[PDB]
Amino acid sequence: TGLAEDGAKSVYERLKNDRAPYETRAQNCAQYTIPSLFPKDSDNASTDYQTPWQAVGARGLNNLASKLMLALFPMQTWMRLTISEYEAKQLLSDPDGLAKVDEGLSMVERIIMNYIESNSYRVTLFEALKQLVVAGNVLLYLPEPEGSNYNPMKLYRLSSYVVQRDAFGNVLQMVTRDQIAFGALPEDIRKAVEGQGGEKKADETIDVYTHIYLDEDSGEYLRYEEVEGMEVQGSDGTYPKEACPYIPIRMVRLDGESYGRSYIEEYLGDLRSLENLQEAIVKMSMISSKVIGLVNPAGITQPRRLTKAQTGDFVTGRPEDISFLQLEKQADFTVAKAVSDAIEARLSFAFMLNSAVQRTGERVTAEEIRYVASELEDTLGGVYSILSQELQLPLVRVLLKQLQATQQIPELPKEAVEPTISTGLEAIGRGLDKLERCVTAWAALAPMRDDPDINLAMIKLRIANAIGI
Amino acid sequence: ASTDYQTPWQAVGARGLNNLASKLMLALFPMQTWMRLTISEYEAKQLLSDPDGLAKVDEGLSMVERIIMNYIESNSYRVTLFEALKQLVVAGNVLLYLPEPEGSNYNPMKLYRLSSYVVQRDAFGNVLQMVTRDQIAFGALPEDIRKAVEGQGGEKKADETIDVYTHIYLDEDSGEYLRYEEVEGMEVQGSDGTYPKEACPYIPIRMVRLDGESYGRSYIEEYLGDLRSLENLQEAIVKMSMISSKVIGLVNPAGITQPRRLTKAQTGDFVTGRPEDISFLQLEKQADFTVAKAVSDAIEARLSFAFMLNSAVQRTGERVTAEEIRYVASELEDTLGGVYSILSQELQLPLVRVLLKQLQATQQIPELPKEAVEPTISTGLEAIGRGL
Amino acid sequence: DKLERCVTAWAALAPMRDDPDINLAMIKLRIANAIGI
Amino acid sequence: PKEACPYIPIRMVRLDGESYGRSYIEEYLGDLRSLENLQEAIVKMSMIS
Repeated sequence: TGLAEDGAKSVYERLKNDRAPYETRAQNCAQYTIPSLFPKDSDNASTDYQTPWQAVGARGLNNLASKLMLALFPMQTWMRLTISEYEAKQLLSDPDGLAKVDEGLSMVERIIMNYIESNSYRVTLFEALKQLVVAGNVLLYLPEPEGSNYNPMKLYRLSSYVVQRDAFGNVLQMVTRDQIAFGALPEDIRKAVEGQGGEKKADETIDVYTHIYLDEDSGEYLRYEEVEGMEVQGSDGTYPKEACPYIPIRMVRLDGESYGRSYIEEYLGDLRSLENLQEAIVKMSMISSKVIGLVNPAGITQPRRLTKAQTGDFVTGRPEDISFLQLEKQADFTVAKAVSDAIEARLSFAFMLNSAVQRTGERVTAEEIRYVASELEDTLGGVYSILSQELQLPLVRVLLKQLQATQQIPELPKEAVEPTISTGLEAIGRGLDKLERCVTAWAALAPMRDDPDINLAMIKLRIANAIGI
Repeated sequence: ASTDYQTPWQAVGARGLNNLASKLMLALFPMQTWMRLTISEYEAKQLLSDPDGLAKVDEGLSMVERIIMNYIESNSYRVTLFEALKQLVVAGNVLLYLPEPEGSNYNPMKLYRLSSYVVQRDAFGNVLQMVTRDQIAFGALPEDIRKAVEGQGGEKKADETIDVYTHIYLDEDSGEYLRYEEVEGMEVQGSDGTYPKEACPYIPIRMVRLDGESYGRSYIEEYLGDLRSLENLQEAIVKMSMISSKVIGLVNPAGITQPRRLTKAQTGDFVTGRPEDISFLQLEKQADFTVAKAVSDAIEARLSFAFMLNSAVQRTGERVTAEEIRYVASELEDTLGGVYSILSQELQLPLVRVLLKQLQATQQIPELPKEAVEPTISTGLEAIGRGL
Repeated sequence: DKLERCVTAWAALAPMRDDPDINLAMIKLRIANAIGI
Repeated sequence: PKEACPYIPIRMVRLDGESYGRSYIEEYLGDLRSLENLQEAIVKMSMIS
């Protein structure tokens, strides 16, 4: 039936081999930065996950994830909706349309955020964010609200799914490979496994494959989940192109690449060098630690007598004879240390660790949000923009498709019932700045109100025009 | 996907390029405002104390000001133009196309990199003809062009690469352009239309123009030679140090060491030997190391001064918005190059130019009078802020 | 926090209440809208 | 009820396909062990003196 083709498993393995290289570079990145975050396919519990010899990678990766999370999903607000595309008709002094908007959208603003708290999307998206900054891609799915019970977004790591794109980048088809134990499987898919046969112990691994793909007739997607080769009725449905329930997100896009590349990947080469050099200093020092008593046979020491002495006992011997193997590498040690420190500085400047200006006087909330913003863009990369387009705006996009539907639509009019989401700095805060500027300008207008030889009406009009009103 | 993309041995290039893109973006598309329109060419007639024409202007243009910016937010032109800006500062050219508004659904500007299109100019620089080479997968292709591929034949899997070529070119009779998109050798009815010369829907932008050059040159290109040197020198220090790291036990045979006994000892065991015999191959390059480090640091300072990284005065007390915008402006011009002006003429003013052709049409034209219904856009510092 | 921000904004509104050539109702509405209410 | 389980098993750092947790210090165990070794040598070296 079209590009459903062989079935969910086979298309999964096909695209899987093509995805393999991104997976491998995600793996190496992991070993260099932080081992336990992205594991080896074969390994289960037994794996060692040796900490890398250097810790700059781990500390910086973690700090970068934090800063990105704080600047991207701040506590106070994270989005704005403004009335659009009918502006020329009513934005011109109808205070009601704007007031209903202030009300309807404020309802929307608060609710969406409130729903967010409950479902703990903060923690879930933070972990997905760290996963994406260490590796190529992350896929997050928002399931139906299900009333009071929370439905947390689930991050599926790059190793467990697949996405295909064209040279442009459109979402052609994606296949997830989640494994859910027999018992945990929903009663419905459980019924599906049961009909094929297989009454099972709670333990059996049942694999669910979601195969969202493109329709050759309609510009829609056609989801369906299956166990093995047999399709099961997982609510086959036509989700709109603009909002896709699953959200594949790439760290740094490229032309003609159906996947993402981690940001740390760009700095992997310097990082690896640090590891090597550091390894040598740690190792070099340990060799020095061994104390290997060196004696000159020609001499009269005869170490037996020396070992025998209890403290403060005068055995025969000579000072010159007993000596200790030291390590003479001193120039080497200095060169290594200096080069390593410079490399550490570089890695650090990029990782927004050791930037050295904003740290003084840290105080969360407030408006720390504005400053930490640009600096992230300045040196991490403009990556804030890339993620912002991909995560912040879409995450809201799907929430709006669902939340508005399950609750009540306010009295807000019909031109904004399909509102246009805006995120980022334009959306950070709400504007009060223009107002405080203008009333400070008016406060500087203390001297005279019966000010002769001047026009009161117009000067106050000009002060008003200085800031948008 | 397979490509290694090795990080260059030096990171000054990456850090500075990124910071330069940021500063250029912040100064060029600030949050508070990015353009001004002032009534012009009828001024002698009414600018002389008619408070209404000015008031309608304050109103009509303020509507315009806010709307254009608002539409901009939605379509995420901030992120898209930021990436196009970085692409242009690293390379020769960038081409951005604003498609029809399509109502509520956003239509983001798409940057096409220098490798995927072509623009021809004369010695003067006029836009003669341009051809894009975008590849869109069969299924993703719009139903219309999809119909076009279907009629030639070729019912296809969603996968097939279908190539779309937009060939905007100059007319030998009219001073207009005649767009048409095609798949392979067969023209398809991609809305053949006559877009006005003043506003071209696609916008080819050059970083640093030159006489008789139909393309652009990246700004970093001017500093490529110093940059390459840094790479070479730095490579040597990184490599030199690693050679030092290897510990290669050197023993004097004439001596009585016989390393077997030394390796054997558990900690704190007195094996026979002499201190002099065991020694370690060090690296004696010290003068060399100092010369390299100093020259590299000076080169780093140069690259930095140009890249507006390590300028050292404005960093203290950073606070976004406010009027940081005025100062960061001149300094960009001062040392990056006057490039702010060049981009400003090319991107900021035209980006608005096409938005005005479209936005004013899809919405409502305010009560603003007919002498400003075709307003004259102004950008840059003259346009930064409003005047207070 | 929002409340203290808003009353500080209102305290900065000391100069004139019979402030001519301006709209009292709406400016106070905008200051109110600056912080969620 | 499934939503509230009277007992609460808690994992420090979860992983895919792992029915247990890994301590956070575990991630830094390797550097830590090295410190132990080097420090041991200084304490011991001094006592010999």
